[PDB]
Amino acid sequence: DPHFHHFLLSQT
Amino acid sequence: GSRKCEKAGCTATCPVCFASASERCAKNGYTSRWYHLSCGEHFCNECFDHYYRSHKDGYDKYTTWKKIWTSNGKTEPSPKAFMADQQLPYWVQCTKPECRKWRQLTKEIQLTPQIAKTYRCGMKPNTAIKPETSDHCSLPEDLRVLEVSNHWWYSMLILPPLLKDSVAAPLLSAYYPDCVGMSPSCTGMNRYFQPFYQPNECGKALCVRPDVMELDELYEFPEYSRDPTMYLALRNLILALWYTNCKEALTPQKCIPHIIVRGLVRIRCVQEVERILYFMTRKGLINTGVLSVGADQYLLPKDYHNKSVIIIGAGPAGLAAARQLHNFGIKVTVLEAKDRIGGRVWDDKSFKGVTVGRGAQIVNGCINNPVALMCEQLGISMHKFGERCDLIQEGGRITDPTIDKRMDFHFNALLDVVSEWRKDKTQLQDVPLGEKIEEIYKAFIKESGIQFSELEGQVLQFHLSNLEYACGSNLHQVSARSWDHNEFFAQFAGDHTLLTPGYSVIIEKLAEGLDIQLKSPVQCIDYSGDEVQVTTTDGTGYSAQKVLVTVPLALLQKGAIQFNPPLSEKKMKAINSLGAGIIEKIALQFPYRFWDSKVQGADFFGHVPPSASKRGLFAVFYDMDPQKKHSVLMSVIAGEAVASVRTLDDKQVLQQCMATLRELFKEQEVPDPTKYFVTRWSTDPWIQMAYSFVKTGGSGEAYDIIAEDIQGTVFFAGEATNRHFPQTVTGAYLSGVREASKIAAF
Amino acid sequence: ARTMQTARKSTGGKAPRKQL
Ligand SMILES: Cc1cc2nc3c(=O)[nH]c(=O)nc-3n(C[C@H](O)[C@H](O)[C@H](O)COP(=O)(O)OP(=O)(O)OC[C@H]3O[C@@H](n4cnc5c(N)ncnc54)[C@H](O)[C@@H]3O)c2cc1C
Ligand SMILES: [Zn+2]
Ligand SMILES: [Zn+2]
Ligand SMILES: [Zn+2]
Repeated sequence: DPHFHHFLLSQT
Repeated sequence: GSRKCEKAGCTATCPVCFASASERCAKNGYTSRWYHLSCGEHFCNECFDHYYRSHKDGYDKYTTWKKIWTSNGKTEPSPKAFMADQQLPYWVQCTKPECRKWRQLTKEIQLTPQIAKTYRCGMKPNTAIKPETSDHCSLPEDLRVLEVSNHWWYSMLILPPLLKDSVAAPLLSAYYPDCVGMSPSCTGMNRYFQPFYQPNECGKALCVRPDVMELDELYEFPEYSRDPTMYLALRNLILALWYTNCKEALTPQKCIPHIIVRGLVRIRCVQEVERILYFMTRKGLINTGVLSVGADQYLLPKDYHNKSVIIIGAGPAGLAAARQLHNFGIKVTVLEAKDRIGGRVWDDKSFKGVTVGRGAQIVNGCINNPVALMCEQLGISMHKFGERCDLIQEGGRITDPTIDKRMDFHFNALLDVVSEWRKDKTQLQDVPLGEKIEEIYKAFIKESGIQFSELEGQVLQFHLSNLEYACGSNLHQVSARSWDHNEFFAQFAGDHTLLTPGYSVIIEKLAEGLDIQLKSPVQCIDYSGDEVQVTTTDGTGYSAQKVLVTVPLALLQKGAIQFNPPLSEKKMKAINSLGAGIIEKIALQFPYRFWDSKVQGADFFGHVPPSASKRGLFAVFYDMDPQKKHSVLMSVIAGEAVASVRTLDDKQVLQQCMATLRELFKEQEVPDPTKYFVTRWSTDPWIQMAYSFVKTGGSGEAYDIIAEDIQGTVFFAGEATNRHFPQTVTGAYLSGVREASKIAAF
Repeated sequence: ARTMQTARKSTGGKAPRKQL
């Protein structure tokens, strides 16, 4: 669920 | 009778009991069963019984603990769990730099932060006997210590470690402690720091789940995806300590006394905390903001240091990446077109007792906002905006509540149906937001025909204009489909504030000590060779292994920088699908505060527009002194009105603003302004814009496409590369932090 | 974007609120 993810820890 | 561990694969050839509880303890001998905690830690069946059996002397201790455990934790209470929580001896590391050996503390000594901080080999309590002359640091280290750093040691640890007295605990009481790597038998931070998600919470920006690993955490530590407990606990502990003291570099030395858990696993915990720290550092979660180092104490291991980057543009994105990379130990040069740093941050300090931004000055949502963190680090206060914004008509009359409430209802209902209409539409079917709103509004008066008064129409115009301010564009150019695309992602929660000292204070501190070349517009970037060659407009050459471009969207659109090889047609299509929005500001100093009577403390007031075409001409006025002593108003020019203003000189713009203010305050004389500015961002050659928005036919995906690095060599940051957080200083800063992490890894 | 608004924030048109 991409709404919640931390911006800096979802850069794959 | 057995000398063999119950556990297949255990490397212990000689099991010893660590418990030594029962009078009949097997010690290093024979027992019906050896219970396996880890490869270095077992206990005998006699000590098992001591605690587990009703007739035995430890049953009272066990059941007392067991009840506490059962009403706090989610995990089944076991003699093993008990042993690991309560009986396993503590291991601590020697503080001497030349020694650093791990030692087991005797069974009854409880480890504390103070002991960990100061421990030395063979440290005993106070004694009257003269100490033996021996050297305890030369004593051989227990062979079991070596084994802990082997990948397989952890795979044979039965129960994950559970931290005691974790600084993160107070923030996590809503969760089962054992589920976040904390011991169920346990137990003044800036209100903008809310690093942990809470049950039933809505999405908010820069928030981590304390019980779930993020995607990049899974990627970097795949060995913890099946058992995330230890990682979670340490990461949570690291975030708790950073926010507890964001004015210092958080180091393994300062994390260690805060890791308190029994057994050899503590060795493993302190080994890992180091790697998790550097990861969190590289990623921009900690040891970040305006922290400086300064002068030779870099934030990432030397392994990262041998690499060089050129950053183009010294706005917030450029300086954020430059600050990070410099702090990492990486070599950084920045090239800036203009004769100053800051880009769209540019503060006027010449007003009496107040700082006024010609560009950015508001923080939109301070919770977990890196701007809020940076204010903490600098000891800067921010003024939280109050809610009240009265809609004042020309001339003087404050719009009545029922009229105000009614038209607010109707404006938002039009947006509801825009949202309903777009639901199954493709890019090719997109229409301008302004056109779509008009379409629904017309069919609304038709279908119901509920004529609005002229004033009701104008109040509606105020809301339309407020959207043009937000987008930096006339509504006829903004995408109905995509205008608010970013809200798909969790946004910054909580207060909007006025940054009273101005963003330039942050800009200046970020730049402090960096190599920044001013009046150096880049004209060409060649990434055809072994490293990149960058050439300024006067022919000066610079070279580095990596290049980061952070120039404004409008400049990418103009193609002012030649890329060799050229950018992909896909990148260019993204680049041209986004709008380069614009607003301008006027600021005005007066002899005294003439609005105080009617405005009554409100941070701003609204201006009901006389007609649609003028709706963007000073829709809102901002009172630039929170203390309410000085007299400075700021206002904004937006939408169709910015075009109406580009051929007007400053005096004319000023006359129109004064005409407006005099209409708004017709029930009195308003003094002439004694000082002022009018901005011209639109025609500033190296900027040419205020902030991006999505044009009709466009997609939020354009942000990601522009952000795409090229061959791990050419990188992109800037507000128009941040899909979650477009437009803002915070989004630009975060895009720079994002890129510095990508650049440091490559 | 809507997130730029401070005074008089619009509210209509928002996706259903997402919870944990
Ligand atoms: C009037 C106005 C009001 C604003 N209000 C707010 C607000 O209240 N809140 C908010 O968060 N944001 C606000 N902003 C938005 C904001 O300031 C930007 O989003 C932010 O500054 C963007 O940072 P950046 O690093 O991406 O780009 P920039 O700040 O534009 O920095 C870019 C730098 O690149 C340089 N450049 C261009 N070409 C070259 C080249 N060839 N070589 C070298 N350098 C080059 C530029 O000169 C510039 O210094 C406002 C902006 C404007 C204009
Ligand atoms: Zn025993
Ligand atoms: Zn074993
Ligand atoms: Zn020692």
